[PDB]
Amino acid sequence: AQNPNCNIMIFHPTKEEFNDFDKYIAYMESQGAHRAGLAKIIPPKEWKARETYDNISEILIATPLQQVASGRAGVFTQYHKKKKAMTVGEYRHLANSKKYQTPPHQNFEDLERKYWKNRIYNSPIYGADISGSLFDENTKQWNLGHLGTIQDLLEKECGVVIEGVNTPYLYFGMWKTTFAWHTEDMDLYSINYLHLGEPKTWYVVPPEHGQRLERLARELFPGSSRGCGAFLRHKVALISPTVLKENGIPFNRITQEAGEFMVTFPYGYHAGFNHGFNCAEAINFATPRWIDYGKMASQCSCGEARVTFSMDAFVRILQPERYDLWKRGQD
Ligand SMILES: O=C(O)CNC(=O)C(=O)O
Ligand SMILES: [Mg+2]
Ligand code: NI
Ligand SMILES: [Zn+2]
Repeated sequence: AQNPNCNIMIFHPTKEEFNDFDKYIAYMESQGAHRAGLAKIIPPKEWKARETYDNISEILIATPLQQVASGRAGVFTQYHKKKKAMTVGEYRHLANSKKYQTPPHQNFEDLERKYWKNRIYNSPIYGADISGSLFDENTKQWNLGHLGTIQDLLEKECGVVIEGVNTPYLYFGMWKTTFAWHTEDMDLYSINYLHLGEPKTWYVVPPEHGQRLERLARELFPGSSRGCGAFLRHKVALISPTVLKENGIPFNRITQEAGEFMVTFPYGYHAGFNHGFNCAEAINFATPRWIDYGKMASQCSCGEARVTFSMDAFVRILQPERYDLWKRGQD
């Protein structure tokens, strides 16, 4: 078995290997990359996502989210307070202000220490989940707006034609902006490209051990667990590496820098934080190997997780028993 300790693997495809996206994902899995839940892909040196980032300041962040924490430093939830609209140029200036800017630090490890010590005492503002793309239309390789769609994959594998669309999302971050522990909708893959700015640190639990993280989360968030049998779908809970180590949960960590891709694999729980002002683009995707994970994915039916239009068909076709209850949650 390849990669039996479930380490995060880093790949350096050549420009020739960067042509065929599906083939390269299947290659990475042949080497065991999926066992970690997360992989890094460094693009060939010839490749670029677009020519420059000099003209992005007028993108609108219609609903910036202030991430307010509750709990203790290593075990907390966050809620998202909606703020007034602002442009990316306005948000960049805010991220760089004395109130929000990255503190002085020695290296990524010192910054990580500072994040876990101090995150809860601040409420950073995240421009998350903005439909759109920063890939030039002429970028032919690993263009996250030109991937094969999940609906087309389901149709190719299973023969059923379904409604729905699959488009990318932009994320504008600042110091301490946080992504809570989650797997993707329907335990899909994700791919995330860091277009510009400061790094993003990731934590990940191997898919084969995801239920260990879930059992810890039920212990640590006991009211949330009684409220919903899949409350991590709410994407609000944080657990630090120190707490994971104290409870024996297998995980790994890695820092993504500008110009790098990350792939999350089906049922790979992940969480993390931004180091400073940045912009990432991400989208979900599927392969043949995903289908079985989609059939088994948990679902939130309490009403909190409220998701996209396109998830309807995935539930309806892959999980017809759960369909009725899940749809009641969505309505
Ligand atoms: O970058 C972020 O805030 C969160 N991204 C992801 O969870 C992802 O790409 O799957
Ligand atoms: Mg602009
Ligand atoms: Ni994710
Ligand atoms: Zn729920």
